[PDB]
Amino acid sequence: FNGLTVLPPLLTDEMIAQYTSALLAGTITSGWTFGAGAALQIPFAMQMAYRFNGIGVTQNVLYENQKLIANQFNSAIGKIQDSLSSTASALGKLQDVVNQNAQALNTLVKQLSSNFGAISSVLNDILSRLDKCEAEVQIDRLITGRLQSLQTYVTQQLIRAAEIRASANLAATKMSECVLGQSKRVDF
Amino acid sequence: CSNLLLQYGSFCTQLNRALTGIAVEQDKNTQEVFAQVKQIYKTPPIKDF
Amino acid sequence: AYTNSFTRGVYYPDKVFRSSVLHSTQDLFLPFFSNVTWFHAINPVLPFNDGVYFASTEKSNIIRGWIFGSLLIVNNATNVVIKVCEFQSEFRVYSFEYVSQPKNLREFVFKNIDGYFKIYSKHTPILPQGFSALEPLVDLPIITRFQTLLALAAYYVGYLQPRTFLLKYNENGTITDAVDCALDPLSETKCTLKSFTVEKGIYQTSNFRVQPTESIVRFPNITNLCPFGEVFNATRFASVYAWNRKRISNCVADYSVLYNSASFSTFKCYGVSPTKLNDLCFTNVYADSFVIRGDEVRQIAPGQTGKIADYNYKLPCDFTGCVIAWNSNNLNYNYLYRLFRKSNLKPFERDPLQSYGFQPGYQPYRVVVLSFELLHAPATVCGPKKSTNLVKNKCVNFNFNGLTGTGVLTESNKKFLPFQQFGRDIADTTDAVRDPQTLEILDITPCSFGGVSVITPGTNTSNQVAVLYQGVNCTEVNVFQTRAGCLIGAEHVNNSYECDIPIGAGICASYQTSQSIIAYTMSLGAENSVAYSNNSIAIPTNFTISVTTEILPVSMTKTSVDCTMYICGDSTECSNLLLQYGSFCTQLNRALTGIAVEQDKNTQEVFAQVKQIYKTPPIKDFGGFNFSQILPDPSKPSKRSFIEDLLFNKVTFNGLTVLPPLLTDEMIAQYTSALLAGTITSGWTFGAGAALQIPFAMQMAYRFNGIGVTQNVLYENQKLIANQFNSAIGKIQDSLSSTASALGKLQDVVNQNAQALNTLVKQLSSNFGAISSVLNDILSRLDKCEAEVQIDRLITGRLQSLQTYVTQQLIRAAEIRASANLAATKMSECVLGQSKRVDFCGKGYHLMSFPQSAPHGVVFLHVTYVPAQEKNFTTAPAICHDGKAHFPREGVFVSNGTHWFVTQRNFYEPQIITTDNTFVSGNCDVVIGIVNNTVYDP
Amino acid sequence: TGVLTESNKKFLPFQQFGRDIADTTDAVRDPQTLEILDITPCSFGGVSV
Amino acid sequence: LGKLQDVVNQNAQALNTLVKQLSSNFGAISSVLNDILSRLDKCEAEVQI
Ligand SMILES: C=CC1=C(C)/C(=C/c2[nH]c(/C=C3N=C(/C=C4\NC(=O)C(C)=C4C=C)C(C)=C\3CCC(=O)O)c(CCC(=O)O)c2C)NC1=O
Ligand SMILES: *[C@@H]1O[C@H](CO)[C@@H](O[C@@H]2O[C@H](CO)[C@@H](O)[C@H](O)[C@H]2NC(C)=O)[C@H](O)[C@H]1NC(C)=O
Ligand SMILES: *[C@@H]1O[C@H](CO)[C@@H](O[C@@H]2O[C@H](CO)[C@@H](O)[C@H](O)[C@H]2NC(C)=O)[C@H](O)[C@H]1NC(C)=O
Ligand SMILES: *[C@@H]1O[C@H](CO)[C@@H](O)[C@H](O)[C@H]1NC(C)=O
Ligand SMILES: *[C@@H]1O[C@H](CO)[C@@H](O)[C@H](O)[C@H]1NC(C)=O
Ligand SMILES: *[C@@H]1O[C@H](CO)[C@@H](O)[C@H](O)[C@H]1NC(C)=O
Ligand SMILES: *[C@@H]1O[C@H](CO)[C@@H](O)[C@H](O)[C@H]1NC(C)=O
Ligand SMILES: *[C@@H]1O[C@H](CO)[C@@H](O)[C@H](O)[C@H]1NC(C)=O
Ligand SMILES: *[C@@H]1O[C@H](CO)[C@@H](O)[C@H](O)[C@H]1NC(C)=O
Ligand SMILES: *[C@@H]1O[C@H](CO)[C@@H](O)[C@H](O)[C@H]1NC(C)=O
Ligand SMILES: *[C@@H]1O[C@H](CO)[C@@H](O)[C@H](O)[C@H]1NC(C)=O
Ligand SMILES: *[C@@H]1O[C@H](CO)[C@@H](O)[C@H](O)[C@H]1NC(C)=O
Ligand SMILES: *[C@@H]1O[C@H](CO)[C@@H](O)[C@H](O)[C@H]1NC(C)=O
Ligand SMILES: *[C@@H]1O[C@H](CO)[C@@H](O)[C@H](O)[C@H]1NC(C)=O
Repeated sequence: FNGLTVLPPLLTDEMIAQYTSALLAGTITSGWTFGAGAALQIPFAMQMAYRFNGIGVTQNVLYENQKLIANQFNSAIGKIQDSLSSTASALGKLQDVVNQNAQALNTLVKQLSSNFGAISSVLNDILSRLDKCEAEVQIDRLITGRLQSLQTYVTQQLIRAAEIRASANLAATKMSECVLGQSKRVDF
Repeated sequence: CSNLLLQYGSFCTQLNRALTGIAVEQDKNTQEVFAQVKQIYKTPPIKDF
Repeated sequence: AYTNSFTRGVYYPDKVFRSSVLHSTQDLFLPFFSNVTWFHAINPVLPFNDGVYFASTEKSNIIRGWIFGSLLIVNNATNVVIKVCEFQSEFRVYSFEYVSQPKNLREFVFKNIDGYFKIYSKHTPILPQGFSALEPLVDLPIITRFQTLLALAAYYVGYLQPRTFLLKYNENGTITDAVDCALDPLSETKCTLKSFTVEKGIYQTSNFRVQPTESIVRFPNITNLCPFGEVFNATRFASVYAWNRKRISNCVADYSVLYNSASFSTFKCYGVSPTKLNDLCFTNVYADSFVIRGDEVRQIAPGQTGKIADYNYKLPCDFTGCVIAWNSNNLNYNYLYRLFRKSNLKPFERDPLQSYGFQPGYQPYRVVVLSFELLHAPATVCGPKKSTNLVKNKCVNFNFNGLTGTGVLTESNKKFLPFQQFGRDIADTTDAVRDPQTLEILDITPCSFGGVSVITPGTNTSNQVAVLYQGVNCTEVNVFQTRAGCLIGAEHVNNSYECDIPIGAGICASYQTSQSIIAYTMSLGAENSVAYSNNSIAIPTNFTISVTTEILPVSMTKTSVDCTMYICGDSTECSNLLLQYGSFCTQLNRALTGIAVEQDKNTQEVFAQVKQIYKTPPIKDFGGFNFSQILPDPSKPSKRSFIEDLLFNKVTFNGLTVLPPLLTDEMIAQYTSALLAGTITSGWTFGAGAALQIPFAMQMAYRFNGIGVTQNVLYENQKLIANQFNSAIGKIQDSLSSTASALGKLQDVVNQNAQALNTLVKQLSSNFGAISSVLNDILSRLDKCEAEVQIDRLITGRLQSLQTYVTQQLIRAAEIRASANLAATKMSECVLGQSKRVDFCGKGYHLMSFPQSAPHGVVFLHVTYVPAQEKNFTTAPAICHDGKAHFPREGVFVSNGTHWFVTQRNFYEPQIITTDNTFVSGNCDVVIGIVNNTVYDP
Repeated sequence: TGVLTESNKKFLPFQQFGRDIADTTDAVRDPQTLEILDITPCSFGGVSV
Repeated sequence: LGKLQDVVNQNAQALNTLVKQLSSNFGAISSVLNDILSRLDKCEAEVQI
């Protein structure tokens, strides 16, 4: 409440979740076809055979190890829940993003408590203690430094937003290549 | 203090412009990542995969 | 009577010529569409509020009086007379004398500003709706009233008020249009954008604050007067060796009676002004009294050097207080004072001794100093101000014991321990307070504030607007509350469409049907349910060839800014002063030079991916594919393609220098022509070494084989594919010859660099606290030593503008470099080859791509394969023939109901299931879904 | 400082000087003879080796 | 190897510049803090510092 305003995101969390549900449904029911145009349905065990054929394993392997593969996948999915229901350290990349924006803001607000060489950090105190001509000097001293704090904050935010944009472009590329299709790129 | 701030020109039209650009870019980032699908597909009630 | 002022009463505000510019100025103007009083003469004694507009449509002109106040101006239709004296066919105006020289819509504007009576006028032949600027007239030297005399028709009178206007000057330099800024939200948007046209979108125009209703002065219930008589009228003052410190606390001090008293010679207040002293509350007061010589009265001040300052009484540098000295030559060898000390005294420290005499410069002076403590500890001593009754749940201007502030006071559940007087938060702001009169706790919440945004479609479509008050609850301002704030002027609709203008929190707005602005929740897309079954597949039977354009910035305008010019325009003195700041401006130049070099590197990386300059043959036989729209044509002077020209027409002296790019546009076009020729004539081979020629219809078959479609499809649908591609290429021209919005990614790059530069240049018009923004004016008005200060003030701020600009440019150049690296990767992977990466080289299965130069960018025409006509079939993972399972070698098994076929997966081409399109492994007892069918043996 | 040239700009006969986008004195009116002179800053530019 | 060498050089030039900025007055009487503290009293040295 100091001129700060946090705008809400255009896409609410429910609707991000709806997008992800749509992507999962398309991947499950149609494979990579829904990314190239109309969603063409296909049994899951078949697009899985396609995906094995795409890594150099012929498709009889899947049909002869169907139950084993399904059990392995189910166990892995179960292990993800155990990794995420006990340990909070896996989410750090996001948590830092929340923290960095907080620390940047708090600092900014705390810079309102600094004199910057003036008699006081409170503008109304200066205006109530001093005449116009003498208060002008101190208020200019405060402006020169509150403005500098804003410039510092905005430069930091621009750099951080560039980093976040790089990460978001990577995430979009992964969604396009890892979800909407399968990738031959190694360790991508 | 506003009258005194006017002596510094237009630092704070451009600061607002920068922050507004950042905010718009965030929505663009989310749009680019998640809105990669034309329609909203739904899984069938029966789950035989 | 009454009528409307249809955008009348606009005049040239100054004697400055401006042309082809939208200039914003704020002064006394007639508001647009205001109610202007009609009159019909038969006197009417009008007022002079701040300035009078005056329109008239007569020859008679019996408006023959201009009385003020005594100022009495008369304009008698032949000679102007002005008489300033105490005044009280016929001359019945009343019971310095200036004289000036001896069917129509006559317009006039009168105002009195700074002792200047300004008349502006426009005598135009025949309120008429329209626009007409008012040129000035005689400005007179010299008052709150007006008169028109009727010495024994239609005239309209407005009233100017302070308004901001956006005047539009044409090429001839005359005003053709204007915008009343504070009329409607749309005009505020026009002001913010500095334009007369607004595109569809949401624009942050201004900010909204809840103004305080009343001021609450709340001081404790104490009335005992402070004991100031007993330290001023005391009979004996202690000597300056041991200055007598008397504490004052817990009383009401009246400082005005001391200040207005004439007995005191000097009353010097440091850190406070004596007039404001009654408005303040101090935690503690110290009154230190002593007597000194008259010439040493200046030594009692912060930051002074002398025997008294260092050895007797030391004031701190940050001394908040007052010093009061009066000549007391009535009340002598009894004044001991230290003269020799082994060091300097600490501030407010009391301790070789000398005693100068006094025989009635050398005269005695009795002095006291009132050291105040404006801490945030509990206030004890205060002024005589009354304590108003408090109010709650309302934005007020509160003042608790000198703690001023603005906000709503509410009852608090916070439990204060009974020694705590106020509260704080993480921000170290006053979250709560304790009322001195009644010992209760009040929470302080700053009353509502927030930005206000204007939802508008393009002004081409309509002038309707909605207004979003961001993050407020507009019970505190049809009307519809949202999670992003609240929206007025737009109606809520339960339907859901695609987003047109984003509001936030899932809410979008659009101009739709009478037509109005509607608000709704965005619909994420058409609802579709995939008919998934564990034995059904959907095979395409046809396809489409789709050409989609991807626009990528590559570079931006190379620029270089000489600091010594921008900061110190051909000034030696300012250059010498700039040298004191070191080497800021060798490194700023280095940074900008690095950016400029990086731009050329970006273009080199993107376009110079080809060893040689390939040329297409004169004969164009590419299997029916028509590349005339993208290949260069020699008829044009610049060897550019048709699409390249369409793209090149859709994009639009202060130490600044714009360097030219190393690669001219013609040569970028030559690079792109070479890439197109190589792609057409040789395929992907020219990127891997020597260009190996191949018929186009064949490398196209290769590219189909690379997306999982066998090559007979192409040869059997050659003409259809060629026609589809040609039609798509034709549609690109229609998309680019009418709509300019497709090129936005480049246009912004051009705009951002422009706005950054203009701002920079405009920062040269700012004082930054100095007397003037013009360096030569300061150097011509002031001496060297005094001009040095102001010039340093200007440098500190012009240098800051440069640093801001260069930081912005570095960040933007990083973004542009990222985009250029992406464009180079696309050229390498989409053009020099075909990419298996999904949605990288366009949507669909990538076939190829075409580069086209664009201003500071590149355009990739991605030709992709999109399957078109799906058909349901029943399928099976395998087939049991003779107890052994057969799997498809390449493809999938399908059935039209009766027979079983094997077909490729991206195009329905059924074939008889034989032993060469299938392979056998295992027995038919482990595969789930295997079916029984015969497998033919060749 | 600059070069003074004859101007085709038409000043209305109350306008004493002119400006540009940069809010710099693009033109001027000569007090002695009532004529209009365009102001152009005389040539400057970096030198490279 | 230039792409690496520049990285070594850019970090060096940035640092040297920084250190050299300690030799500038910035309008003060001297660039050496102890000189100001030894030449001036507390209140007057406060301004220059
Ligand atoms: C009273 C003081 C007075 C004022 C302020 C005034 C303003 C004024 N009137 C003008 C035109 C003119 N002004 C008038 C007459 C009048 N216009 C009036 O405001 C009034 C009150 C009359 C008298 C009844 C006429 C007839 C013209 C010429 C219009 C034409 O071409 O027919 C002009 C343009 C002169 C030029 O450059 O050609 C000015 C500046 N004239 C005056 O006499
Ligand atoms: C595949 O689609 C194309 C069009 O996308 C079809 O070609 C059209 O055929 C009709 C007649 O059936 C003509 O009137 C159109 O002019 C054709 N269009 C083009 C662009 O040539 C084609 O017939 C479809 N193939 C199948 C097997 O249905
Ligand atoms: C490739 O397309 C262009 C148009 O995009 C064709 O040029 C047209 O040719 C016809 C004659 O067949 C003329 O009547 C038109 O005026 C031409 N239009 C333009 C814009 O030049 C060109 O003929 C096509 N190429 C082939 C080989 O058919
Ligand atoms: C005169 O102006 C006032 C203020 O806008 C308006 O309320 C009133 O209706 C107007 N009168 C007429 C006759 O239009
Ligand atoms: C005004 O501008 C137009 C532009 O077409 C020009 O022709 C004309 O000479 C100018 N002057 C006048 C008085 O119209
Ligand atoms: C006088 O002071 C007491 C002390 O708390 C307070 O309760 C009372 O309201 C005060 N009187 C007035 C008139 O303010
Ligand atoms: C001191 O006494 C004189 C006369 O007795 C009086 O006029 C003056 O107001 C007194 N000053 C103070 C501070 O009491
Ligand atoms: C807005 O005000 C209403 C009425 O005072 C209240 O019920 C609501 O909780 C407030 N906050 C909102 C709508 O977020
Ligand atoms: C929209 O839905 C809300 C749901 O509560 C309902 O109250 C309202 O009447 C609906 N409006 C229309 C126009 O259907
Ligand atoms: C396939 O069958 C489903 C349900 O039987 C139907 O919804 C879908 O439209 C069919 N596909 C085609 C191409 O007709
Ligand atoms: C399936 O295809 C075969 C061969 O083309 C044909 O003889 C048969 O009639 C078809 N059956 C159906 C139901 O389409
Ligand atoms: C799944 O396939 C098996 C055999 O292929 C079939 O018996 C079963 O009915 C199918 N699932 C459903 C839900 O029909
Ligand atoms: C397939 O053939 C085998 C052996 O001929 C038989 O045991 C089995 O029941 C058959 N299944 C179907 C679905 O016809
Ligand atoms: C005197 O003033 C007039 C007014 O314009 C001007 O024309 C003339 O040149 C001036 N005389 C001299 C000697 O400058």
